[PDB]
Amino acid sequence: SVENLFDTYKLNDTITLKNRILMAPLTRCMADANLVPTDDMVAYYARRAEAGLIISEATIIRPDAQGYPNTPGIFTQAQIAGWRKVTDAVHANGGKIFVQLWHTGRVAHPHFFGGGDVLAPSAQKIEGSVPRMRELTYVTPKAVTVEDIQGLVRDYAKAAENVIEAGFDGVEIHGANGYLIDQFLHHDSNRRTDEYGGTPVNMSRFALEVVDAIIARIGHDRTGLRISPGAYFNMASDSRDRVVFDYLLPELEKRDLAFVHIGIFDDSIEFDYLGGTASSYVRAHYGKTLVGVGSYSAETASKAIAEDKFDLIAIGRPFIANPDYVAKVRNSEELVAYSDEMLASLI
Ligand SMILES: Cc1cc2nc3c(=O)[nH]c(=O)nc-3n(C[C@H](O)[C@H](O)[C@H](O)COP(=O)(O)O)c2cc1C
Ligand SMILES: CCCCCCCCCCCCCCCCCC
Ligand SMILES: O=Cc1ccc(O)cc1
Ligand SMILES: O=Cc1ccc(O)cc1
Ligand SMILES: O=Cc1ccc(O)cc1
Ligand SMILES: O=Cc1ccc(O)cc1
Ligand SMILES: O=Cc1ccc(O)cc1
Repeated sequence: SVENLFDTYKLNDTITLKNRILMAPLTRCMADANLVPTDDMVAYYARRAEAGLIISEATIIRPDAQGYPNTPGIFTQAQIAGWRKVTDAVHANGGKIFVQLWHTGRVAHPHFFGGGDVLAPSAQKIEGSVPRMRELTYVTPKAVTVEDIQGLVRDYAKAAENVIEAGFDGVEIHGANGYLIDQFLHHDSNRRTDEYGGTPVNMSRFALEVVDAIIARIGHDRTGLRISPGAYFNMASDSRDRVVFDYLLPELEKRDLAFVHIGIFDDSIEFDYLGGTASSYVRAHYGKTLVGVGSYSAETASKAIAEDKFDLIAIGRPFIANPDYVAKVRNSEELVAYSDEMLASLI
């Protein structure tokens, strides 16, 4: 029995979720050439409105954030209007939805933004080329200046302002999976020697400035944050990263966020540096609402939540394979297994 997945969950005084099931953020690369959400995307999200909360696909805050084709933005008026169609449709279906605010940092590619500079904490290139594209090899980033950083914080904040007009219920800040914010939090990517590098406090500074700037626009009850304390996605490991997160997590708790959400693909994986799984590490260092994710079945998620491992379950791939995931779980019906080939279709 997975009855607990259907518990009401009060995130805070502003938002109550009708169940504990989140749609995980899932990049689909289906926005139009102006990175405006399409009417097909409207229908796609609308049919998943039985989720307690949808986290949108990663949505770029400005042009030099783009690293994959046709990933939507939230920085132009047309993009805002396109997202308003999405959020209106989700709300009309009785759902709720947060936008996931993205900057890819060193994982951006200048093909998408007129040959401009890729930005990151340090001039540390990742290996390889953009997946599913022809020959877009990653480039050495420019190490951001403090002025670049001020502009990036400003643009995260402006993107958050824009979510009001776009009609989202809130923002998940994408601080995970090797992207810009996570790049400041890990030694592989952050080799800085200024006030944004070196020590846990300094390496956490960018993340906290972005969190605080966004709270100043939309409020703590509408702000969540995804983190990846375990390096796995465009990030080499470093044994010193754990103490960065040991500092960051209690600082985050002071902000009384809507949630922290783990970014991982299989949370059954143990990280030596974290003393175990990513979720168990965070749960041991953070005492507010936690969203688990990564290769959970409804059954294993339900058990984890019953065992106080985390509070809410995000479901990714099964929500692609099963638009009616929530109803099928509710009714104990067969679920289709995900395959990567399903990404070809937006259903
Ligand atoms: C096709 C695909 C795209 C994804 N896009 C994002 C993304 O936009 N933002 C993000 O934070 N995670 C992204 N993820 C990771 C998922 O949110 C999730 O953490 C992962 O799929 C594990 O959960 P699952 O086992 O339920 O699928 C993506 C995963 C997949 C498979
Ligand atoms: C878009 C569909 C599939 C996406 C590709 C996979 C992305 C996640 C895996 C990346 C690297 C994982 C290897 C983990 C190393 C460290 C584990 C302790
Ligand atoms: O470069 C950032 C940017 C922000 C808002 C826009 O409308 C266009 C670009
Ligand atoms: O470049 C195509 C590609 C597809 C799936 C992957 O997992 C990796 C790369
Ligand atoms: O963060 C989104 C938001 C939406 C409606 C509001 O009234 C305030 C904030
Ligand atoms: O596959 C695309 C992808 C984008 C953002 C993520 O965080 C993870 C995966
Ligand atoms: O939408 C494409 C698709 C591909 C393979 C499947 O098994 C199901 C759907």
